[PDB]
Amino acid sequence: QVQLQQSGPELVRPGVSVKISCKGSGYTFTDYAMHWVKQSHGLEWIGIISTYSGNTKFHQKFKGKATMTVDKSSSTAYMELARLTSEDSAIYYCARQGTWYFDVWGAGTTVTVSSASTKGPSVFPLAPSSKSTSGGTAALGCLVKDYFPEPVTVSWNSGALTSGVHTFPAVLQSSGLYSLSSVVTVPSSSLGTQTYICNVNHKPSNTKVDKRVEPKA
Amino acid sequence: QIVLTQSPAIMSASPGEKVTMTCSASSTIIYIHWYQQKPGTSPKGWIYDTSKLASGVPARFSGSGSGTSYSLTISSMEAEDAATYYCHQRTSYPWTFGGGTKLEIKRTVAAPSVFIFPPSDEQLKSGTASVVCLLNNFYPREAKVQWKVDNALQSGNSQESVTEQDSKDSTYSLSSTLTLSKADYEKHKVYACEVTHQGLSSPVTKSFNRGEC
Repeated sequence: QVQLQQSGPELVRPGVSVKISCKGSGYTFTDYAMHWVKQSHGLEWIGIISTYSGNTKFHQKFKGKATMTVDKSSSTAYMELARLTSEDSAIYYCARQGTWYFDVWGAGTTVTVSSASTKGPSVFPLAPSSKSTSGGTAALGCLVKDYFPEPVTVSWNSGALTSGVHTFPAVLQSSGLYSLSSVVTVPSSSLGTQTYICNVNHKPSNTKVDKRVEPKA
Repeated sequence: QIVLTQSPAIMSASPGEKVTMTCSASSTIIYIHWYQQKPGTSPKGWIYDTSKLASGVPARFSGSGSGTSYSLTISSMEAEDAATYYCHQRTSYPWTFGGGTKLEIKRTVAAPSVFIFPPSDEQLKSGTASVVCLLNNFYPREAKVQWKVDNALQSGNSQESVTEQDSKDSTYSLSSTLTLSKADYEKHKVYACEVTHQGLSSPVTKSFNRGEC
């Protein structure tokens, strides 16, 4: 069905350059002009490219780096930012232009500008104990420590567990690496019987991890 | 480039209440448009041509204005309306968005359930010790977590993270990690996380003696 599908998280050294994709699926791609937007961390329009003609208009401030292509045969719009600085670290949205407003948006692509090498998390358990129970419900979780760059995604039991799950925003540590927490609250009676995985995916380092969170007396 | 100063930066309102939300352009524009962004998601069209409502948008919503001052209004607030709302001008180039108005659900104070997790067997093998303290399902967002190790206040070695307002109960959660070398960690006994919050008449302290399963 209708869906704008953007490239995954990118990490690029200062100075050099990066291109990101935005494939319109489920609909005639040429019928709709495609925009781009930069959520610095607040939206900021970058510009337009007509899937049909190929001409473009830009936010002044982005002339110099931002440049847009389309490949009609794959139904994919492309944006390229150049001379990359820390200012360019952000999430970049592609939003199809609808009749009356921006009507479909991509999930956005995360661009972290840094000369550093990718780094996949360590996953440590936050086991449920009496120190984590109240009213016959116990808290448990995973600690996704020391990765780079953002983002990681966490799920529980390959998506089958979703009530009671809190996945906290990542915190930047003093080392310059990220670390976040995902917890789920479950009934104390389920421990021992109903196992719990946390599934961590860090696409920039090609890291998948399942971690089983076992209780303690 | 036309600015779009939005106000208030942030506001709260409980179901049934009527909210109004401002957007000021710094030069006459034809129509101001409005987009909605909830945490985790991309923007969604909400109001176009300074009045018309996008597809799937409830009629509680309305927008008005002319010239250089526009408004958005929910007749009666509902749970699902808590979001950040951006105004937008497509009338002169470059197209620009306002700074946004963050709209949160107002509810009764609720105290945090406080939990403390020692460092895992696994992580202590790697020569580091992360102690995690969890403040689950509280309201309002203002909270204070102080770490005490053998009753010595800790400073500089902790970090915090706050979830956005829960969709079911409209509360926040918070996790804090006190990180220490295993050499430092093994030097001390009581690891405590002390929480101060409006739902508590005096601070709750949650602790564990090093090594008590």
